[PDB]
Amino acid sequence: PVPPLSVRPAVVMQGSARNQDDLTHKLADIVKINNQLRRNEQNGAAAHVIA
Amino acid sequence: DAEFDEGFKVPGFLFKKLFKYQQTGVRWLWELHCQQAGGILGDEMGLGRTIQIIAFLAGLSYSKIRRFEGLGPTVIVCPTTVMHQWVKEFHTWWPPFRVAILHETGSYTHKKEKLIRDVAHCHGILITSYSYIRLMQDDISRYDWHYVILDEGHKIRNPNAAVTLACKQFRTPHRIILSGSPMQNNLRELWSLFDFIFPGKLGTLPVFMEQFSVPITMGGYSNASPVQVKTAYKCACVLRDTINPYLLRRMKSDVKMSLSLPDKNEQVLFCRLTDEQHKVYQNFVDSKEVYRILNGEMQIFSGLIALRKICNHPDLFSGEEDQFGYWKRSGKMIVVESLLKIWHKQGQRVLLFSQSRQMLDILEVFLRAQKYTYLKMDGTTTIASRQPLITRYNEDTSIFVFLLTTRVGGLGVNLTGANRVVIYDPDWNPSTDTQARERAWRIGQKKQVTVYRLLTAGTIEEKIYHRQIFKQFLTNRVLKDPKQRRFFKSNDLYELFTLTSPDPLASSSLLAKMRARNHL
DNA sequence: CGCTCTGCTCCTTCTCCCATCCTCTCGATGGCTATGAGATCAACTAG
DNA sequence: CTAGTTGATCTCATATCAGGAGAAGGAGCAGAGCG
Repeated sequence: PVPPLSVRPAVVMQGSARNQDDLTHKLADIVKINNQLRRNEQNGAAAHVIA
Repeated sequence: DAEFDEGFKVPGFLFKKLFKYQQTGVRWLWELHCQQAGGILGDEMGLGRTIQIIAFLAGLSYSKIRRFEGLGPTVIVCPTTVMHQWVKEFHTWWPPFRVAILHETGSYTHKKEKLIRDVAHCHGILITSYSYIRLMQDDISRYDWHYVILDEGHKIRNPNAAVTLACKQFRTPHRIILSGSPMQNNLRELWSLFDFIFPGKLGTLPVFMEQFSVPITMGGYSNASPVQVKTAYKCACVLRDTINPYLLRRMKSDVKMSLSLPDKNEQVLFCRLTDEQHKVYQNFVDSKEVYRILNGEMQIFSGLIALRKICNHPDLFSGEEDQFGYWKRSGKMIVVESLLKIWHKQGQRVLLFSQSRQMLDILEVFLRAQKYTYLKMDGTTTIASRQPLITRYNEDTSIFVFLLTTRVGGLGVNLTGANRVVIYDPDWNPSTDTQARERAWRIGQKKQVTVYRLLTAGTIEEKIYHRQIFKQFLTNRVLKDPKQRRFFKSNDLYELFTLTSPDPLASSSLLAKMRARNHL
């Protein structure tokens, strides 16, 4: 379960740079590796790579 | 008539029109039909893969082989350019079949599903495109097709594309691929093609990679240990043996004496980057963006696009008589000017290809700037105007040069009218430029043709050239012969951002064969 | 007479917790993740 | 009606040290039935 935006608000700094929450960065890592694992299982990858 | 094993009689007049190799093909296709297996017609383009299908299906219908009384409803999936070409071909080489086109152009002018039903009931030959296959996997895969020919079937080379899955939803065993190059980048493409034609032969995709792609690839690298070279050699031979029955690949050397093609040439020209071109390239390689890409902070593709553009023309930045797309601003355009000058003086028809589409526009405005009468043909040119454009260019010699994007420019069009071919822009895919250059040197090309590959020395394009060479060697190692020489020129790393301009078997035959393979 | 099934010890992980509230300053970090060709389709635009 | 044009809009392709306390598990082992 990925929480809503209220639990991880993207606070705007003095300028326009929108800083993301720690939860959002972590979910970014999770989605990155999840997509990476999904393609590695779908396409050519070694068993140790998938592991 | 000509007669084969069980009941296959193909009409004699039709047979006599064929060549010896095309006759072999027809026999091969029928043997597959007997096995109920599929195959890849990997004949080199211009040999006429389509003619063989016409003959075989004609013979099958005529023989009335016994669910189906001869030839049932069948679907042809071919690239959008060539649909009417196939219709024309069926119509001439065998009028009796009904060949319905499934397209916006089409000829039906009602709902399409009615047409699908009509063909599936009256047993026609439904031609369609890969898109309409992707978009009506539901409708189309409800009608017990008898044959599922895919022309230029390499488009199914991605096992996960939607079109691939849609094509692999068809149920009949009589699946055929007509693909001049059934392997273009790596064997994953091969597995995909075999999994359409013959779903189990090469195993699952993971297992295929594990067992074949990894070893065969590792044997190509320059630094590979000899042990690994020999594992690659073994695996490559196993693969050829596995795929031998189901791939009929006649190159244009085992038929040349029996077919009499003209001379072919493959010159390469290492173009030199002009001053402004050099400056923009030298700056952008030194730019922070390239440095960040080297650090892996974002996608590499952006950098590669930028570099290719720079080498292709300074269209990163535009600089009277210095308007956008000015020839003198970029060296390759200077070379093209000289070549088209000499060739126009030779009264010769040229065929200029470009991987890009907007660059095809800059080439177009150039050819306006010159007095060269051209005809341009890319993805934006209407499909209905496509085959008539090809026919027009082939019928008269008034049209001198023929701008082409390689993606529609390749893929089954016949362009025998042109004589000289120049590949202006490299690709990461060797097959693209190969089919491009092969548009001319086909059956019916009654005049000599030479191929010029224009390349920028020391820039990205040379490294892309190295990529497509390494790919070509990998394809050769598994299609033409596994004794390929190792690609020693480069280590093929991410240092391609630099500018370095010039200046019964009786169980002893078996065991002997086994010992041979396992000695490697 | 060896096999089991306790159940005691001892260690060893292993986890958790560490007053309230309030004021100020100061330093760091605060990113996109790209491109283009071809095909469909539906909107107009002209004929 | 019919080509032609034009946006979207999709798909596909390209690359490599001054903590402490308590609770849970495991291991070793004495010993007691017991078959």
